[PDB]
Amino acid sequence: HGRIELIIGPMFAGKTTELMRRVQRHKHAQRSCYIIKYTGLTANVSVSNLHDVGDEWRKYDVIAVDEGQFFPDVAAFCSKAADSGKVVIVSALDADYLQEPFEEICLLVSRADSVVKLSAVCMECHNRKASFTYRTVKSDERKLVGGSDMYMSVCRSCYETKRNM
Amino acid sequence: HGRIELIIGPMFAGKTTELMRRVQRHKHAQRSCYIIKYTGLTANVSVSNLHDVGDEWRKYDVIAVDEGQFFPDVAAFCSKAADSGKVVIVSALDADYLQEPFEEICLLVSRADSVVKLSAVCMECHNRKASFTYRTVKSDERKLVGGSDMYMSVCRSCYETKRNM
Amino acid sequence: AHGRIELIIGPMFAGKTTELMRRVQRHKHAQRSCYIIKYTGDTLTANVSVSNLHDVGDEWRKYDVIAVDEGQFFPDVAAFCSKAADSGKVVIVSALDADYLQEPFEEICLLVSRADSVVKLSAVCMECHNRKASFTYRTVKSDERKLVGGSDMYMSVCRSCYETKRNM
Amino acid sequence: AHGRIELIIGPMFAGKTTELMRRVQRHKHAQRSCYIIKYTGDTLTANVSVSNLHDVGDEWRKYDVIAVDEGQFFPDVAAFCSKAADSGKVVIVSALDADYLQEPFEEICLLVSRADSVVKLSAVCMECHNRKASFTYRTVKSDERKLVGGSDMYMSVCRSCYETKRNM
Ligand SMILES: CC1CN([C@H]2C[C@H](O)[C@@H](COP(=O)(O)O)O2)C(=O)NC1=O
Ligand SMILES: CC1CN([C@H]2C[C@H](O)[C@@H](COP(=O)(O)O)O2)C(=O)NC1=O
Ligand SMILES: CC1CN([C@H]2C[C@H](O)[C@@H](COP(=O)(O)O)O2)C(=O)NC1=O
Ligand SMILES: CC1CN([C@H]2C[C@H](O)[C@@H](COP(=O)(O)O)O2)C(=O)NC1=O
Ligand SMILES: [Mg+2]
Ligand SMILES: [Mg+2]
Ligand SMILES: [Zn+2]
Ligand SMILES: [Zn+2]
Ligand SMILES: [Zn+2]
Ligand SMILES: [Zn+2]
Repeated sequence: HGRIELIIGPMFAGKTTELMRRVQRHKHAQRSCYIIKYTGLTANVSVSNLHDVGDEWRKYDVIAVDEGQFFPDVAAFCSKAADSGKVVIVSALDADYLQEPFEEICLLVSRADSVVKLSAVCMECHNRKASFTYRTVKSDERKLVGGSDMYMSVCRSCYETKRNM
Repeated sequence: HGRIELIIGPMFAGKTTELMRRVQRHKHAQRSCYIIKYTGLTANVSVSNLHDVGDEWRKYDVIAVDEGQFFPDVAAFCSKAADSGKVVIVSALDADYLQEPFEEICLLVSRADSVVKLSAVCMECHNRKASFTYRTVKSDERKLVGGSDMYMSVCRSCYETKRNM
Repeated sequence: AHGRIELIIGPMFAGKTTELMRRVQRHKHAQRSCYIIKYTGDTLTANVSVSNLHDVGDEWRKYDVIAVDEGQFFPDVAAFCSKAADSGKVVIVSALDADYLQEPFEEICLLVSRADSVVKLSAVCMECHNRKASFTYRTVKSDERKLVGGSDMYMSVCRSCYETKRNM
Repeated sequence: AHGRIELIIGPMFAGKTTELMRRVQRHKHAQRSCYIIKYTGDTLTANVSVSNLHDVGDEWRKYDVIAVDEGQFFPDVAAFCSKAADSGKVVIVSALDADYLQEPFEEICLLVSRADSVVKLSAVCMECHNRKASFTYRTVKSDERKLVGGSDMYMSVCRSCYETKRNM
């Protein structure tokens, strides 16, 4: 019946586009899809906790979760949904800007049927595949919502190089 | 320097979405991308022959070709571009509605650095992964432009079942 | 029931046969019966060496999973695979997609269109040692399309090394 | 120069060690020097069996490519891999991501965040023989987290078989 599919990788890797590619496939076969997004045949919702969705998710064949790393209870939610027979698809960062794991996404790795880690292109050297997200502005807040203004995806050596200067 | 990446699979598998996912990645690293589409940092063109693009493609780092199976000279074009150092990305059907290969895309398989075959979800049984495109209207024209009105993506056994009734 | 065709392609030295046997082993842990077909001129589950698939007869019907190694040597491979997958077998094929001139094996091209799954593996360039390799370069002088051998006669190369070497 | 960490995860019987050796062999065809590290309690390129990575010393610096099998047994694996990849090695690790209770090996979770590449393989469900399997079920009674063994003590299962069996 149910499964969990997980899409990880650094920023700018196209994780959300891949999540939607998959949702679309299911829609062409007349499956009902429920898309959950974060905020500080089809359906959408922006929420800050998966609790706040209630039981609405049970009306759907496929549940998609975007920015899974911002939801504190995401692993338990996905397991509950997959145990009820849903196809659960999650896009998330695996690593924060210090290359430290989001603990909840780690738990999802252990529970997932499928895991794909996408890469980006290094925004520093423009020559290599990038697996890390470097924060270009000086906060020590773990969560800090932003775009290419505040983050770059970089290859391993550019991450190091920048970490010096 | 150059490569060729090929994305294949039946209709409704999200090949064009994957092609664009990849283009977008390159754009975030400030690479210039040139997108070619068929008709009967960025740039677009609809054309019916790759000849009609001329040498415009040389101004770009990345060349993307959508619906590669409609272009008669696509293999030679891609090889020329990759030999000049371009990253060439092609989305195409590998098989026609009779499960017979597009000969030019076969040639691209042999020349590609990378090949991915995406699947769809079976639009007949809604239960299995689909690798074939079944034409639901009665032409014997190989080329016949259309959507879900005239085609379904199906699994192997649904393809057979329908081929009877 | 649910037959399928899985195809593994790529140049020589890419590990295609290893990937094939990885997949077989998975099935074997679940007690699936697996039959492995190799090519006769080529130099423990149920195994046979044949020079065409017709010489296997109907023996393949006794198995859940049929694995075909060096598929490019068999002239009737597409039809065999389709017949087996229509009978409900999982059919797994390892094959070169391209010959040493980068021209396709036509029968494998047919298989691409019939496959549920296609993976193209790469090797590491054996000329420059720096890039992924997608082509096989023949290092001995023969114009015979078929010429069985190993790293004594072939090497896998990246796109620019293939060109460079072709000038010599 | 261009170091990286490649991680192969999935449950038991998924072929992770075979995939690791597939990758090593590719590198070896391009004459890269490859070093293979196995776990000591565990039951030909340069090979060593150790119970932690610190006991390899600096021997790993003599190779282009470092392969670590059963990474979940090594307590210092993330740091070792990062140090090696920062020195320019290609580091390839095979490991269970989850234990028999479906709880993560924390050190492997760290590696996911540090890896350039992560692949999670599946097995075939050894209970129902019909579905892909992502979990390892321990078939003997031990509450020790670490318990070395094979199909004598474990089987890989799909999500519903894991549940079903857990009731017994
Ligand atoms: C690396 C990051 C990213 N972020 C943010 C930046 C973006 O708003 C978001 C990433 O979007 P993504 O999952 O890649 O579509 O998470 C953090 O809050 N903390 C970190 O350490
Ligand atoms: C299976 C097909 C499809 N087509 C068409 C239908 C669509 O216009 C197009 C597929 O779009 P795609 O590459 O999957 O984005 O090709 C044919 O002309 N002949 C065939 O035999
Ligand atoms: C590239 C090749 C390889 N071969 C042979 C050499 C080997 O015997 C066999 C290996 O292919 P494999 O990668 O094992 O499936 O194919 C040819 O006969 N003609 C060619 O053009
Ligand atoms: C699931 C396991 C497996 N193991 C052991 C059993 C095997 O010796 C080893 C195999 O893992 P592999 O798939 O080879 O990397 O890991 C545990 O010690 N604890 C568990 O919870
Ligand atoms: Mg082989
Ligand atoms: Mg192993
Ligand atoms: Zn870089
Ligand atoms: Zn179907
Ligand atoms: Zn080379
Ligand atoms: Zn099962």
